[PDB]
Amino acid sequence: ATSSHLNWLIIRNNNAFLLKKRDVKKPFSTEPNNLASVSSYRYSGIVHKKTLGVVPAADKKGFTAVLKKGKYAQRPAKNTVRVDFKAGPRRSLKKLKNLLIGSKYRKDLTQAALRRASAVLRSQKPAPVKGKKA
Amino acid sequence: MSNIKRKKTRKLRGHVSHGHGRIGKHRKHPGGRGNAGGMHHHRINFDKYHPGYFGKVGMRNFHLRRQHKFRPEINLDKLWSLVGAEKFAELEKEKSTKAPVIDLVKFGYYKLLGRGHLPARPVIVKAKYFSKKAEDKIKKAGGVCLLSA
Amino acid sequence: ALRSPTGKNTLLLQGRRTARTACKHFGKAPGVPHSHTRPYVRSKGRKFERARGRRSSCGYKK
Amino acid sequence: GKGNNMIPNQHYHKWWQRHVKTWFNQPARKVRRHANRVKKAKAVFPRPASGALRPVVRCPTIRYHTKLRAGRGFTLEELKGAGIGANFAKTIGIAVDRRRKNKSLESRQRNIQRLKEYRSKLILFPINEKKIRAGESSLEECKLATQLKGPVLPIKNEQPAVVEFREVTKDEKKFKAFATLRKARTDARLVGIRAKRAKEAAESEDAAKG
Amino acid sequence: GHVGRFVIWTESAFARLNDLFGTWKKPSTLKKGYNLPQPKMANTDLSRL
Amino acid sequence: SLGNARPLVSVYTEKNEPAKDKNICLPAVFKAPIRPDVVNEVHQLLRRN
RNA sequence: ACUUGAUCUCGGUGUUCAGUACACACAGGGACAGCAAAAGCUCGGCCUAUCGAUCCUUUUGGUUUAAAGAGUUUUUAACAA
RNA sequence: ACCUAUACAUUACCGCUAAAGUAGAUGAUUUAUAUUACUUGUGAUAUAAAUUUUGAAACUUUAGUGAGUAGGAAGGUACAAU
RNA sequence: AGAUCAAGGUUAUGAUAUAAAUGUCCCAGUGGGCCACUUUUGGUAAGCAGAACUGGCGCUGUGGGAUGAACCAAACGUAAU
RNA sequence: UUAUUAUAUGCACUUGUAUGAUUAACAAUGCGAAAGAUUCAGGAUACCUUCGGGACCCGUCUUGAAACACGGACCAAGGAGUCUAACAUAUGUGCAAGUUAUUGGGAUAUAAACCUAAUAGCGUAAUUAACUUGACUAAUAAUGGGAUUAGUUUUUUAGCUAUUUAUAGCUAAUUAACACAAUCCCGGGGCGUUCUAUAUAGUUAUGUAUAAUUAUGCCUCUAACUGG
RNA sequence: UGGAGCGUCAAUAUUCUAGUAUGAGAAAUUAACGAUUUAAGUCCUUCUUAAAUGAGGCCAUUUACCCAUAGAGGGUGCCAGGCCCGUAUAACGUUAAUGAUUACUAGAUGAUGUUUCCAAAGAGUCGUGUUGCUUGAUAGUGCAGCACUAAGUGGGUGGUAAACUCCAUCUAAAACUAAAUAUAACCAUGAGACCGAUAGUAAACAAGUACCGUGAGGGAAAGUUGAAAAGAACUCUGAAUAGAGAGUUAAACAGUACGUGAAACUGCUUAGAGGUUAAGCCCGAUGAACCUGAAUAUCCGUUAUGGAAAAUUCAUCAUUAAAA
Repeated sequence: ATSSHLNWLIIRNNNAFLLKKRDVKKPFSTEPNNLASVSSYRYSGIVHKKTLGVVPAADKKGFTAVLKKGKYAQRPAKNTVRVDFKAGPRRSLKKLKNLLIGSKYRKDLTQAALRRASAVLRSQKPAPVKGKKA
Repeated sequence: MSNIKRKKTRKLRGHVSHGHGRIGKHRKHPGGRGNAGGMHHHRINFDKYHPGYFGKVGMRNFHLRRQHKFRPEINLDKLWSLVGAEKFAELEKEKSTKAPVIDLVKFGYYKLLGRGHLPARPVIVKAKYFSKKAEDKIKKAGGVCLLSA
Repeated sequence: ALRSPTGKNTLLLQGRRTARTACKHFGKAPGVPHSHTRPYVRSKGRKFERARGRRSSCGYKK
Repeated sequence: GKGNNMIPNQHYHKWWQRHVKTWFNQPARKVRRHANRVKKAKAVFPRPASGALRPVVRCPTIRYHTKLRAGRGFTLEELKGAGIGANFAKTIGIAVDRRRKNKSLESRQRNIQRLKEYRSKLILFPINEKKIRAGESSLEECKLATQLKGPVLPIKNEQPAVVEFREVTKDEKKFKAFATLRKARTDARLVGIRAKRAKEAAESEDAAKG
Repeated sequence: GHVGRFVIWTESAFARLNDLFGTWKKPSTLKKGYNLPQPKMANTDLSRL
Repeated sequence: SLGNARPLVSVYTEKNEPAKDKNICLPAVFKAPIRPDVVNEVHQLLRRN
C-alpha cells in the first residue's frame, strides 16, 4: 500500500518532477515541496508528511509562508483540504529563524529548511539597497 | 519488435569484419545447406548428439488412427483428490459407511495405474481398466476396482 | 524479519535446482557407459532417432 | 553445423513467400459476420435466432464417446416417433435431414424426448386465426406469451464431472476384475483356434463310424 | 507504462470493484476464478521496519 | 491481509459536498501490489495491437 | 593319446580415441562341454597385422508379434544372430 | 666515475578488481551553564547557542593494479519514430 | 569385503595461494604459421624441406644493436622526482 | 654488589610538538574595483612566426606490407548482419499440476480493451519393433540407504559482556537431532530381453458335484495366477 | 438414402398457398443518398510596425469572453472551437424497401399403420491386366492410353497382396443448388509507429513522356521567388543581352542557378613566412595576436567598547483568539 519507500521506488526514476540535467548524475526535482532541490528520498514530494518546504511570501518581502506538512490527522487521503497549513513568519530577518527551530522539531529537514528560509530572506530584501554610488 | 541495442550489430558497428573473422570470413554456406551431410562430413556431429539417426526400425502401420491407443492414465496417487479432501476427513474419524464411488471414465480417465500408496479407506472405482497393482492395493484396503463399460 | 530477525526457530529450505527437465540433457557422449542424457528430438516414436547407433542390429549400440 | 541442437525440418524450399496469408482482417470479419447475424435474426421473425433443433449425442470414436458431433439429422423415425409430421417438421424448423439410420433405441428416444420437449414450447402462429386444431394457442401468440427469439437453443450439455458420493458399499467385492480382463482378451484372441478345435472335436468322432 | 492516472469514480462504479477483482477474502464473480494478486511484502514500510 | 486498512471512503456530490450518510469502504483492490515493472511490460506489448 | 572351448550368453576394460564406432585383444559372470589320475588348462592360431557401416538381399531362430471390421490358411512384414 | 627506457621506486590523479563501513533522525552529537544524584568524583536532568539526507542504483574507508589483433562481454554516445 | 563399539597428544616435508570448486551457453574465433637455443632427418648446399623441447614473433609498443617481425634489456593507465 | 631501565606527574593553562595520505607561520607585489577599468597567472584551444626532438600511407589479405602487392584524384548524398519459421540455453514476468482469450462467440465506446463456452496444444507416466504391460516392503517418506553436508533445534563445560548472578551473546570442547541444495557411492521399482525355478504341487473360476443362466460341493481336464 | 395403387385408420375440407395489380400508414416506419444549420469574439492592449492564427485582458456564477452531442480535419500574410468550409446533433429532400385490404392469376387436404398388388434404378461402363505420369498412398492414391471386358442377394469401399466363410456401409457409370470462402484487376471510400524528391511507384511535374533499338524490348532527368507580381517604371553608358543610378517590397544577402545555400575546388583582400622529411604531422617551448580566471569579517577573537534609528506573538512580560 502506502509507504514512502514503496512510493519512492516507483517514483525514483520515472518521475514527473525529477528533471535531471545533462552531466550531473541524477538530481534535480522541480517539486513544490523539496527545499534542497535535488531528489533524495527524504527531500521529496510525497514522502508522506515529512513534507515541509519554504515558500515566499506572498507579500514580498517580509514573509516566508511555510507549508508545514498538514500531518497525521491525514492518511493523507485528502482532507476537505487541510494538508498544507502555511504558518508564515515575518517582521525580523534573523529572529524568525529562531522561531522556526522553535516551531518545528522534525529533525531531518530542520537545518535544511532554515537553510532555505534564509536563502529566501537573502533574496527578497534588496529593494532599497543596491542604488546610488554618488 | 526486438530491442536492438542489445543486438550485437549495434556494437560491432563499426569494427571491420563484424565479428566473423579476418582469416575465415563469413562466407555464404561453408558446410552444406541443412543436414548435409550427416553421414560424411558431419557424422561426428550426428553421433554424438543424435545417436539413432540413419536407419530403419520397423513395423509399418499405414494410416495410424489415434483412437485405438487412447487410454488416459491415473495412478492411485490422486484417486482421492477426485473426491474432496474436505470429504476425506469425515470418513477419517474413523467411520466406514463408505467406500465412495469413483467413476474414473466420467472424469476422463480409463487406465488406473498403481503408483499411489493410498490410505486405508476402501474405494469403489469404475474405470475401464486395471493394473496388477491397482487391483491389489485397493482390495487390500477393502474396496474393489470395477469395470466401466 | 520482524519476528525472527536472527532466524531462531526457522527451517530454510529449497526445492531441487535440477528438478527440471532442461537439466536432463547435460552432458552427452553416447559412447561412454554413463551418459543417459536425452537428445533434442522433436517427437517420441519409432522412426525418430531410434535406429542406427542405439540398437545392436542397425549399426551399433551406443 | 555446430552443437547439440535438434535436427531441423522447416519446409521452406518451395517459393513459399507467395503463399503468405495476412490475417490483418481478422477483426473486420468478426464485425462482418456479426452484423450479418444481427441482420439475419431481424430478417426472420420472432422465430429463433440460430435455429434448427439439431439432435444427437454420441459422437463416434473412443475418445469422444460423449462430446457431440453437432447433430445434423432428426432421422425420420424420430419424427414419426414424435407426433409429427415429417414433411411438416421441416416447415417449423426441426431440420429433418434424411440421412441417418438411427442405430439405437435410446438414441432414438434421446431425440424423441428432445422432439417432445420442444414442440411443447414451440408457439405456433395460426394461419387464418380461426385455428381449429392449434394445438397450442393464439392467445399464446408470441406477443402475449414469449416474442423472445432467444439466442442459443441449448443442448443440455453433458454433466459427467461429477463425483456423486455414494455408499454401494459392496459385499461381493471378492471378484477379480483385473483377471476378467486378462481372461477376456485371450477369449477374443483364441476365437478361431478354439473353433478349429471345435471342428476336430466335431469331426474326430466321425472317424469312429468310418 | 506509467501508473496512476488521476481518476474519478462515480458511486455505482466504485461499488462494483468488490465484484470485478473480487476481494481479499473471496474470489470474484465477474471474472471467473480470478484471485487478487498477493504482494511479496505485505507491510512494505521500511522506516518502521 | 486486511481489505479494510483505510476503510471509509467518503462520497462527494456536485456542490463539493463532503457530507453524505453514504460512506462506502475501500474496495480492497487498492491494497493489491503496485508493480510498475509489469505494468510497463504489459503496456509495451498490448498497445501493439 | 584323446579330442571340438574355432561353442552359447550378458555386460565391462585395454588399443585407435573425439577419449566415438568397427576390428582385434583382455579380465570375468552364467550355461554346456574336451583333455587330464587329478591340480588345472582351453572362449581359436605363443604375443604385436591378416579387416568393413546404413539401406537393400538373404538365411537361421522363436513354437513369435502385426496386416487396425471378424475368423482360418497362404503371403508379406517385423524383431534377434 | 658518469650518461641512458613506457622497467624499478616514493607521491598526485584516472579507471579497474577485491574487500570493508553507514541508514533508530518525534534520533545522534558538541560546547557552555544552571541545577543536581552526588563517589571523593562522574554521570543523569533543565536552559542558551551549535552542528547533523545520499538518484541507499547513494556516500564513506582501504589495498593491489593497467599490452592486445581475431574475439566476447559491460557502460556511454549520434540519428529518427511511437 | 563390510556394519557398530573401544584406545590415539602437539596432525605428520618445504615454500605458495594474485581465491579456488563446479555447471550451463561446448557460445566467439581458430583449425595457412613463421623465428630461435639445444636435439635432429632428408639435401651437396639453401634466407630450402621435415620433427622434438623450451621461449618468442603473430597480437607488441618502448630502450639498445646506425638500419631490421623474432636478437639483448624490458612488457606499456596520465605526470613529477 | 657493581651498574642500567621502567613504573610511582593529578588540577588547571598555552599560538606549543606529534596524528588523522604532517605545508605551514613572515613579508612583498595587486585594490573583484558603480557603469568605467588594470595586475598576476594561464591558454600546441582551431592555425601563423621561431627552434629542438620524434616522425614511411592508409585499408586489406598475409608468416611477414612503407612496400617494386591489390583498392583508393577529390567532395556531398546513398550504402551492408535483417524479417520470418522452428528449436535450444540464459535472464525478466504471470500463474502453478497445471497453464494457455485469439480458431470463434458475446458484450460493446471501435482493426484496440473487456468478458467467455466447448475443445486443443503442451505438462501431468513410461517402455516395447509390435501385441502385451504400466513405477518404492506400507494408512506415510526428495537417489529408500550411505557419505560430504549450509543452516535451525540441542548438550554440558570453564568461560567471556551484563548479571538480579537470574538471563543473554561468545567461542568451542562437545553431545544429540533433522539434515535443504548439490555432487559422489549402494539399492529398489516400470518396461524390455535373457537365464532360471514347476519335479511343481498348489493358489481362483469355467468345467466339475448337485439343484434350478441359477444354488452350493469340490476336483482341477482347462484358462488365469503366483516365483528367484 | 426409392416408390405407385388398394384396403385402411385419423384429421380435415366456402379452403389456404404462391403471384401480379395492391396505398399498406390522413407518408407510416426503416435505409440509402444529396443535405442542412455553420452554435459560439474576428471582443480590448503588446510584438510584427509585412501579416496575428501569437502574447496579455474580458463582473460574478469558489474565481474561465461564448458555444460545445460541434477542441475531427482543411483554408485563412505566423500556431484559429467562436474568420471560413466543415464537425456533432439533427432536421430538410428525392429515393427505395416493409402490401393492409381488394381483384384476377395459379395450385391444393394430407401427415397415420398394415399387408396385399406390380416393387424397376444409367456398359465399350465398372473392373482386371499392362503401360506412362502422378500422390503420403505404401504388393497402385488419382488419372490416362491400349488388349480384355462384367454382374444383378448385384456392384463399390472397409490404408498388406491372396483364396474362404460371414459382418459393416453406401448406391457408381445422369442434373442443379445459396451462405460462410477468395480477391496486387475494376468502381467508390476510410486509414497508417510507412517514404519524404539519390527516399517512395519507373513516374510528386506535358511519365511509360523525352530518348534509344530493325525489332522484341529498354527507359531517364525533372518539386520550392514572395503574403501579394507589387516581375524593377525612369535615367545614363553601350552596337548590344547587359552594367551603374533609381524603384518595389518586411527582405533582392528572395530578381526567374529565384527558400535555405554545405563541401570539393577556388579569383580577391588582409596577416606572417619561405633553399631540407615534397608537404603534412606528434611532443616541449616560442614571438605576435586574441583570450580566460582573479579576493573581504581577522592575530595570540565572527573578542573589548561607545553612537543612532526604528520598533515589539521577544522580557520577568501578561492575557486573548486560533489552527496544527
